[PDB]
Amino acid sequence: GEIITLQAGQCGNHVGKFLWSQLAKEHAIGTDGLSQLPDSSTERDDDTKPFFRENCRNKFTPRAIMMDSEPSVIADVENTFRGFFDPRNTWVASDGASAGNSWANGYDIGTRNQDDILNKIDKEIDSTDNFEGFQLLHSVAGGTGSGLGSNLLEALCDRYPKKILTTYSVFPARSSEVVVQSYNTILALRRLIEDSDATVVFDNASLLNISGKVFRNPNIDLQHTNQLISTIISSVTNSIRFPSYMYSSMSSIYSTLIPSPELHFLSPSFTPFTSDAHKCHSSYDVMLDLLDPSNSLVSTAMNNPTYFNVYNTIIGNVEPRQISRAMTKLQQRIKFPSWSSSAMHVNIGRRSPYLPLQPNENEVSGMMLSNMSTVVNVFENACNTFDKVFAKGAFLNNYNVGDLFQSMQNVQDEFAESREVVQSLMEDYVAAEQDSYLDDVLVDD
Amino acid sequence: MGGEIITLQAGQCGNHVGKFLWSQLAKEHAIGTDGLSQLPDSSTERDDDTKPFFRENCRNKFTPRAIMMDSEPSVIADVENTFRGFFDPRNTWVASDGASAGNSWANGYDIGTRNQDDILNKIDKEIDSTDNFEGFQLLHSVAGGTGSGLGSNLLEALCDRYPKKILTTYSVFPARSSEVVVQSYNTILALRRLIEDSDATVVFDNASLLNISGKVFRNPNIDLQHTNQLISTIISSVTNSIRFPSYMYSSMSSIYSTLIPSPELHFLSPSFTPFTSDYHKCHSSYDVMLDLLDPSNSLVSTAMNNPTYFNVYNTIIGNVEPRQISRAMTKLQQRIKFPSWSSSAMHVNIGRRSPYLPLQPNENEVSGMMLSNMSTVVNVFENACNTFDKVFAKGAFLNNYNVGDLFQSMQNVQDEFAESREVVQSLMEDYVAAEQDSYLDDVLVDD
Amino acid sequence: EFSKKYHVLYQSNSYRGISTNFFEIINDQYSEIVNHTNQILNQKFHYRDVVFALKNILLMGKSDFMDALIEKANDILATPSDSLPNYKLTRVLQEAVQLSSLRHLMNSPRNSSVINGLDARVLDLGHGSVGWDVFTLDYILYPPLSLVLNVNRPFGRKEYLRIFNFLWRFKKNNYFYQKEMLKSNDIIRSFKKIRGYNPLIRDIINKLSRISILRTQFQQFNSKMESYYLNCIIEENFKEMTRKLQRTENKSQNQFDLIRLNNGTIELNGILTPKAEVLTKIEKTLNIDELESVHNTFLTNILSHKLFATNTSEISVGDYSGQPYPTSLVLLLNSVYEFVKVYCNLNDIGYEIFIKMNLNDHEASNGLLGKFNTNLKEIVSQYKNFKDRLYIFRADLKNDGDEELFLLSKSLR
Amino acid sequence: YDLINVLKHLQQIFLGYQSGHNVLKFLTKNMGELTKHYRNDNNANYDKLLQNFELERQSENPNNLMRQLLMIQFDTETLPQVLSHYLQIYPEVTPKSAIYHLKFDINIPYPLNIIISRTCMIKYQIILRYQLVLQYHSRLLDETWMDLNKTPSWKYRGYSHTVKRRIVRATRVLHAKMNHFIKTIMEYFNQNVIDKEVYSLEKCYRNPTLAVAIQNELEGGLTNIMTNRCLSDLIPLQLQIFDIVYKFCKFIKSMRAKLCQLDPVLYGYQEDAALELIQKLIEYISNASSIFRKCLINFTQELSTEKFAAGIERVLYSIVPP
Ligand SMILES: Nc1nc2c(ncn2[C@@H]2O[C@H](COP(=O)(O)OP(=O)(O)OP(=O)(O)O)[C@@H](O)[C@H]2O)c(=O)[nH]1
Ligand SMILES: Nc1nc2c(ncn2[C@@H]2O[C@H](COP(=O)(O)OP(=O)(O)OP(=O)(O)O)[C@@H](O)[C@H]2O)c(=O)[nH]1
Repeated sequence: GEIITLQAGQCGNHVGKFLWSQLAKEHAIGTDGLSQLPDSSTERDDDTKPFFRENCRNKFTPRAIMMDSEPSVIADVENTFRGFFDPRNTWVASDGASAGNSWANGYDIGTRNQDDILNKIDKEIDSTDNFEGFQLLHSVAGGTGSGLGSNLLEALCDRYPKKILTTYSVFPARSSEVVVQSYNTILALRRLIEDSDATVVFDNASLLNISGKVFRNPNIDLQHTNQLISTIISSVTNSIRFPSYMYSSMSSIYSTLIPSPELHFLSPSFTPFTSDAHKCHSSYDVMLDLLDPSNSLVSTAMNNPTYFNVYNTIIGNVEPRQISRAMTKLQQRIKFPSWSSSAMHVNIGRRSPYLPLQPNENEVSGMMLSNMSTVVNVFENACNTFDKVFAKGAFLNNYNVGDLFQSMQNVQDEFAESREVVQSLMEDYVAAEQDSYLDDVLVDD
Repeated sequence: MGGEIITLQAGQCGNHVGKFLWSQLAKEHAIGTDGLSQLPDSSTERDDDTKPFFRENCRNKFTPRAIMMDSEPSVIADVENTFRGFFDPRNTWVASDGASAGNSWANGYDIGTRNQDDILNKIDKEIDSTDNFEGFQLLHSVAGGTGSGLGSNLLEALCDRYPKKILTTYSVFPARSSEVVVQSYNTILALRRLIEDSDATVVFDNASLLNISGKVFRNPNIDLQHTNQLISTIISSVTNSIRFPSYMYSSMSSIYSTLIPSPELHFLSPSFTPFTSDYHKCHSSYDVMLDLLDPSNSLVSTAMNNPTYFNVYNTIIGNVEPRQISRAMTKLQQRIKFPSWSSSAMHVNIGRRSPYLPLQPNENEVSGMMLSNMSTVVNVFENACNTFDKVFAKGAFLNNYNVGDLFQSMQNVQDEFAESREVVQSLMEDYVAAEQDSYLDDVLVDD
Repeated sequence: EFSKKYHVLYQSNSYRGISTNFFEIINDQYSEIVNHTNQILNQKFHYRDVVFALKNILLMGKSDFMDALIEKANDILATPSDSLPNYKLTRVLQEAVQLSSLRHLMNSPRNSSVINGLDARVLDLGHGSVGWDVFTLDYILYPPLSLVLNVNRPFGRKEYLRIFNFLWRFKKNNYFYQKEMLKSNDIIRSFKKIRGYNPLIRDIINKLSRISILRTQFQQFNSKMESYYLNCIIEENFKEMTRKLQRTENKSQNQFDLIRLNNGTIELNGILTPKAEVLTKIEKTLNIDELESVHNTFLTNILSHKLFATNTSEISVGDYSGQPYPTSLVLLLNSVYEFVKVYCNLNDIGYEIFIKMNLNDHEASNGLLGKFNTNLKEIVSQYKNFKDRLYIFRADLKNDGDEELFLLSKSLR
Repeated sequence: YDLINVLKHLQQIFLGYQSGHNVLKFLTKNMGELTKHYRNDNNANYDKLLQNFELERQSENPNNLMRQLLMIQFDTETLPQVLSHYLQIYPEVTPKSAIYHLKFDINIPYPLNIIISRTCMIKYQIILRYQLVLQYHSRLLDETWMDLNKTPSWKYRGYSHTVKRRIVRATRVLHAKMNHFIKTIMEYFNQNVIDKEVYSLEKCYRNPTLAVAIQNELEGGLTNIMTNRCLSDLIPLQLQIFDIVYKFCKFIKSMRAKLCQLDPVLYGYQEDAALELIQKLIEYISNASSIFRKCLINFTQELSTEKFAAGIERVLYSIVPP
């Protein structure tokens, strides 16, 4: 159907910048929204509509709604693509300067302008007929990202209860702001566990690691890291934009990937990629490297990373018998829990017909979204920091805004509830790993 | 049912709107600033009718069917300098009694009542110079001195003097509370006549006017000479189905039989989408129809807390197919809130873009207008009352409202003010009462 | 010149028999003569302009002319007799084309012949018939146009005539509604009386306002059906025909002429031509029979539309009424006219009450309120029947199946 | 004639090639009718289906002559009974869902009916009917996952900590197994048979030499598809699983409203009728799980003992138990 991107925060809008540059490259849209294709033909091989709007000028408008607290980043984006985005979707409301990188700042910016933001969302949905869901691009460390995305999730879990809420959350590597960062992380993770329908999780540590071990620039410029998130989102939605026989909706992807609305944190993996030592990595090699812990975008490196669901997306000249040999190897290799099935779903996707095969890029490239038992290890840093600082040395003087402001007791209660739901998520992941998950379900019959 | 329309311009703001309206009508018919058709004699095929709003003298020159009247001759004189020889200086009238002794309603109504002979003679002179006459187009600016007084005496005279013709004032309303006392006084005083005598009237708000002008004009130097632009745009789009006849709505009488259900609910609310008739972003006609319901596009105080639309009338201009119009109306019939006692619906009218306008690049195929008869129009009137009553109970400025009046007494003038206020109260009563489905049960069940 | 040219052309091939280059010359001659006959029809005999001045008279694509006409003809039509002058109607037409946008045609240097073809004819309904229902407009075409443009030919279906009558219904309703609206606005605005009047006057004002609202409901439904017709049937099929007539003006490449059958089975018409395949190394206009087929296709498409198809067994009937849609709609229009009659009587007797109580203040002839209340009961009963019939027609359309009919029904509600 | 483009459009219509989104759109706009009545009921008013289709075709590309010529039809014979006229299968062993009777066809215009014969058109039509059945059950399981993760009645944490397992957890586990099976069957088919034959045909018209060679490649591709095991031998068990998944989606659409009467969220009220409902659901869910496991072991055994690609081994890897 239709998928409206929702970018909330500085990290969210950086992801949006690189993601829309990519999606415009793939469909030959350029930086202004004008098709770089000669109008001599009226037949297209792709479906831009799930992510782009068509006006009477035959210009493509990305169905996105950019959010921020400092208009600087959104202005940077809209100036990089002059005339591409429709400014009637950009929203900051300029409700003063944010009083710190606090989750409460963003949450209150949302609670005070829910009217405006939901009017913008309603207007952008009004430009569609078959609407499917949202893409919420946002980090979990910052204040704007965490809080505004939390409020967006709370508003869209009920304001549009029949749509798929997808979050592509970049989590932080351990930084000097560890206290407020972990607090925002758990506060937003409350909503990511409670409201989002599917949450792709990116760990900034492994992102920076891979970005350094690929880019020629030794200093890891976080904007360069952004390209990996962009590539992952592009690969996920590639089965929808350039359609094939199987997966024409994120519903199918996630139904393949998500067993229950308690295990919906997906761990992306990708190999290879070169950006602005080839070895040609034949499709069998790609499907095998997909399981190499050195390629995951969340640091697991564990000896027992129990995979619940797997879904690989192979792009390019793919030889299905190579895929089948690789699936034999993996079904021998991958550790699946003894209570569920051992199916690895391979969607042999298409490369963008308008995107020429770039020199030193591989003939085949693959992406894996897996539902492992160890994506919670992204959350251990935050949970440890929260449980060893919130106990005595609370930083809750910043999070007193809006209704949370009314009492420090309020902030304490919300932090406690968020930690409780995060603990619930971790209990779910550690439980669904055991064979006893289905004992009292099918054996006790 | 059909005929010509005299345009009476009264007061400074009325005459400014008139200047811009005539510049517009000239643009949409290639009439030029002097009444000389800019159309070459090689193309003798006209698909329009300038005859309703222009008198075609045998000299191949169009005089606009207007009677510019005022008390301060400078503004009408400036208009005549801009339109050199366009208007007939035999239509102008200033009464040459000096500058108005104040900016109040009394001065206007008194200069009107002292020269009723001159005024009705001008209007009879303009009517005998035609055959089929239908109504008037008064540009008002209700809350001014000249505006209020001239419009009030005009309505008094033409309610019974031409008692078959559809009179319609186009009243502009101010936004600020600085001089709110005298201005709200004039507003209530003239609303007495905009409710008592007129057969129709459109309203605009200087607040929403300033807002939308600041939006569309890339100039923080917003002058009221850039809001009369939008006023003229609304008048032009209203009369488009007269200046370019088409299938359905020939004249004013028809569009009002569509718009104004009963003589009490006769104040109308405009709404217009991005437009080029002034000094692009692109959309479809479906986008136009959806944006016609934007609070930031309506020109009157919206306060759209679930407003009640009693009669909506769209006017779509350009390259538009009834398919997208039908789909847009399918969307908006489950979106606009229509009172349940009505089984009628929204009146859409597809209009012809002026062939003499510059050929628009298809980036801006369509433009549109919406007139609405909605209960929330009275919010421009409540601000006038909530000042008039409180400053009138204290008798503020009640001395400037006795100029030439037959009631030189303070008491009877206060009584006239309270009577006009009771008329406005009746207006708001009927507006809020029509919302009750039992409005028609006065006849439907009371047999 | 053309005959000499092509006689030389053929005589220069008379020795090759009926060869393939004989067919080449045939194709060249066909193109040339068809192009020239179209150009002559348009530029010399105003074909396109007579098509337009047909859509703008008998199809009423120009409302100013019809309103002016019906005004000037109020004095004659409203005489419910066949003993009309029938020659004052000439001047009625002259002054109508004078007082409309068609005075740019009657005063045109070259197109005056287009407007000199417009004439009216009266039907035959018997004695006591009303000049409003006998009266019809027409267009008098002589050759060459009379060969290409199908009009009310003395033995055809006179489709232009029946269309003009069906829309004359709407136009009569519009005229009477606007006249009565002005009369009623006069009546209501004349109540600038001191509220110290007897409460009967305030009751009159409220009753008249509610009657005005019901009359407005009537007129909105009327104008709505009129707009639907003249925008989705007349204008739609006319835009289709005009697109056909200028087909060589680089239209969308819908070259695939499909044949569709009543059993749903479809197929291409004839052979699929190759995409301009070339191995070796000029408009495509329409001829006379093709132009007449285009005009007859336009008129049929208009009369084949579901809200026009009557008097056959091929009609699908609207459930919840069991009738053909046009029968329902013409019943609605007749009820509308009966309503305007009773409502004009009500406005007249209201003027009577007002002027009698202004002559003698509640002091004489107060018995008018009996007739007033009887007419009130009558008009409210007729409004009730009206709303019933509207619900019937909406149920008819909503259960037909065609998307446009469903949307019209929904818009009618 | 651009026969490459005509074959591309025919593969987009009947094979699903690079046209999955069009099939998904067709299903979403027509999800209710293709399951109605389990048949054409007294010549049911399935003309609305044709009207929807013509409405969509009105918005189709005009230069696509094949979709302009595509005629949606309702054949009075189910897909298995149609397959029984060519292959060694067995018919139903009652009306059966309307998509099983849905079909398509094109009156290929001359001369394009010289190469694209009526035999390859019948093959295209049967292949499209099968693909529509598969994509239809996949859309069923998609919207079932949607109702299982968007209805708070199912996300609710509670249910006595016993009812939650034996009802919701067993439901989600069986639904996950059904989804994996259906999606894996569709993956195997599409990218190991359909894709293989599309690629072979594409190889054929890379500088061909004979029109009969192109006809032979086309018909051989469609025969490799129609004689493929999952289209010619596993048909009865696929039908069984399809009935099971449709019954389970019915069960889910019913529980969507009939489950709000179990936990305190129902605010007789948690009376013994609620526990009777609970036990009935436990029994029906165990019934579904049992019949599915039985038919799935049947499927695995028919897979292993037959003979050929390794896509079969992928199907095994998907459905075999620990
Ligand atoms: N990949 C990527 N990550 C970013 C980017 N900007 C910030 N981050 C990450 O997000 C964390 C902080 O979140 P921010 O996006 O800066 O949001 P914020 O801290 O609330 O700042 P404001 O949005 O201006 O209020 C940092 O620790 C970064 O690791 C970016 O542009 N790209
Ligand atoms: N559109 C427009 N409106 C104006 C303009 N000037 C004043 N107005 C409005 O008109 C109102 C005043 O009415 P006027 O028509 O000027 O009559 P007046 O107040 O007696 O002023 P004088 O003509 O000088 O006697 C103000 O409240 C303004 O809202 C103008 O230049 N353009």
